[PDB]
Amino acid sequence: KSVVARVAEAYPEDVGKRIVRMDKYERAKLGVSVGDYVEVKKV
Amino acid sequence: KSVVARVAEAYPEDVGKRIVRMDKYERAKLGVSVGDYVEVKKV
Repeated sequence: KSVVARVAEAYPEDVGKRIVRMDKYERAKLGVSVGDYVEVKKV
Repeated sequence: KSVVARVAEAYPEDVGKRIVRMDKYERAKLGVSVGDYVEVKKV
């Protein structure tokens, strides 16, 4: 399973926290939950 | 090139826009810019 998404700038208070904000639609495609780890690659 | 990140919930106004908010540190590991497309997989 994978999903493609468009990169957008982080929220300032998120900078340096190694998170990726993804909504429930992208998470459902992946079968991931908030707090899970994902691998991100360039397309 | 790839990078691992922890999934976090989207900003409400981002819901349904197929974006992933990633900061300049994660983008630099990937060599991506804002507006580029990435593939996300579960770890």
